[PDB]
Amino acid sequence: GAMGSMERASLIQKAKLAEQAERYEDMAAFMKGAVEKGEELSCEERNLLSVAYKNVVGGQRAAWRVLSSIEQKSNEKGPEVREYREKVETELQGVCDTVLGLLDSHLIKEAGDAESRVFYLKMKGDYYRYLAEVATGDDKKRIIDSARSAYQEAMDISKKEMPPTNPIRLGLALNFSVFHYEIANSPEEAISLAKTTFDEAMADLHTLSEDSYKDSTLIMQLLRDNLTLWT
Amino acid sequence: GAMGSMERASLIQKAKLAEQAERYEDMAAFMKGAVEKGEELSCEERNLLSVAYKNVVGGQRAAWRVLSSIEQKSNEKGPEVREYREKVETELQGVCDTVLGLLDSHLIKEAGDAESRVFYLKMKGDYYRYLAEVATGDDKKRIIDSARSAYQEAMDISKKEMPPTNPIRLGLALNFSVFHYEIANSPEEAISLAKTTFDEAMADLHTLSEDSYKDSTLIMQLLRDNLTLWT
Amino acid sequence: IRSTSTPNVHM
Amino acid sequence: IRSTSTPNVHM
Ligand SMILES: *CC(=O)N1CC2(C1)CN(S(=O)(=O)c1ccc(I)cc1)CCO2
Ligand SMILES: *CC(=O)N1CC2(C1)CN(S(=O)(=O)c1ccc(I)cc1)CCO2
Ligand SMILES: [Cl-]
Ligand SMILES: [Cl-]
Ligand SMILES: [Mg+2]
Ligand SMILES: [Mg+2]
Ligand SMILES: [Mg+2]
Ligand SMILES: [Mg+2]
Ligand SMILES: [Mg+2]
Ligand SMILES: [Mg+2]
Repeated sequence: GAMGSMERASLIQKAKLAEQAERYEDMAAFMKGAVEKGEELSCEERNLLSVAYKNVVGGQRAAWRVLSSIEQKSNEKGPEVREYREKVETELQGVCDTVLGLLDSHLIKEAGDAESRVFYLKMKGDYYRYLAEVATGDDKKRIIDSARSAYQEAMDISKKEMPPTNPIRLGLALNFSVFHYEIANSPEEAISLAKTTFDEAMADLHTLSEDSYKDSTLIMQLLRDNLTLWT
Repeated sequence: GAMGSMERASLIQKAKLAEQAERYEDMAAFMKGAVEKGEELSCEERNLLSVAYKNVVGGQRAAWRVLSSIEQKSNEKGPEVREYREKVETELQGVCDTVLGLLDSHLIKEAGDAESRVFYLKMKGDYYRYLAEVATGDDKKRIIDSARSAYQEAMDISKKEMPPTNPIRLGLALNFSVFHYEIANSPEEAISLAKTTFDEAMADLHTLSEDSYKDSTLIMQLLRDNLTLWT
Repeated sequence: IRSTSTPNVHM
Repeated sequence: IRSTSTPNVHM
């Protein structure tokens, strides 16, 4: 690929510069380059990979939602809205395919620490979930199963190997709860998971880590906000 | 080009959808497609062209400034910062070359109304100015002359054919004043132009148009803010 | 309207 | 620090 001639350490360095410059497409390309070196990522490098791709797919999801809403209101006038929505949909699917490729080809392993294993499986669930937001038909049920399966395996590892305040565990549980509510039409499963996750964190609040408590406390509030929303 | 098979009206339509979706690279590509049809642009279409390209080059200028500052502070540690700054610089120059190409190949004409002629020449000045922000050496003085020349021709037409509150006239004068201060190291020329422009607008305030007065009043405040800054 | 997911917060 | 230029305001 285009990053094949660049040293791993220079790709990490440029990913951090791209983050500073808010060039998230470049940042994703640099981190895809680093992953393709075939060494493991540290916690700090997983953060760079996560931020870069989430920003890229974020803008695509927001674009797609704007276009989809114009299209549905227009289905209440030419092929232009459908054509342009399809164009943005195709690029979004391209980016989710790239991420799922990296996870399956390089990052997801039987070995590694719990943090890495849970993080990658959470990431697999999220990018299957993003495909599911725009999917229809035979492709779709395949996508929703793949997301649930990745999330459940992640949940199994997290409850066994991590404290209940761990920010990867909390973020995974937040995101599985969103899968249940927004994708799987299972509001009951969502509310149950979110409430269990909040209550168990608060019960074992003493388990907060000195280096991550601000992240844990933020996710705990987002589970509370979703519970208020789902009432 | 990639938009060659699409009808002009569909390209305009998709440019407006892209604006709504904040997809400004797509919006620029759609408007480049529309310009390449070889018909004149209306006021509304010039706005779409202007917004799309200014957003694209805007993000590139902000990126370049972040990277350039890290590089200069580092010149007080590897080639990575210089290499990545050069990469963003090359893309920025690419986009300014595309815009200057469209202006020279399609939009800038001896004929047309004053608004169109002034707008395109103002746009030529701006994109030469953006090249000048990142230029050095024999390429640079060529660039600074091309910017001043385009601005002056625009200024000549505007003072002869437009009222002094006209928002294209005011925006051109604001941008020429910035050329003088930021590019041409001529703070005197800048302050003189800005003050003359503000004072003449206020003197002939009765010339505000019902459809554009909010734009005129905004530019008048920005000339006042620059005067306060340049004291 | 939409449920909130884990944010893109730098760790 | 930097002089303000014409903004990208939709007309
Ligand atoms: C140590 C490690 O492997 N990390 C991955 C992470 C730290 C956390 N994730 S996340 O998606 O689990 C997440 C949790 C809390 C918050 I606030 C944001 C994101 C991504 C970033 O790096
Ligand atoms: C009618 C016409 O040709 N127009 C071009 C414009 C309206 C105005 N420009 S601009 O760069 O002159 C400008 C002036 C005031 C403001 I507030 C913003 C931009 C660009 C958009 O369309
Ligand atoms: Cl399209
Ligand atoms: Cl580079
Ligand atoms: Mg190496
Ligand atoms: Mg489709
Ligand atoms: Mg209930
Ligand atoms: Mg046609
Ligand atoms: Mg150079
Ligand atoms: Mg003075």
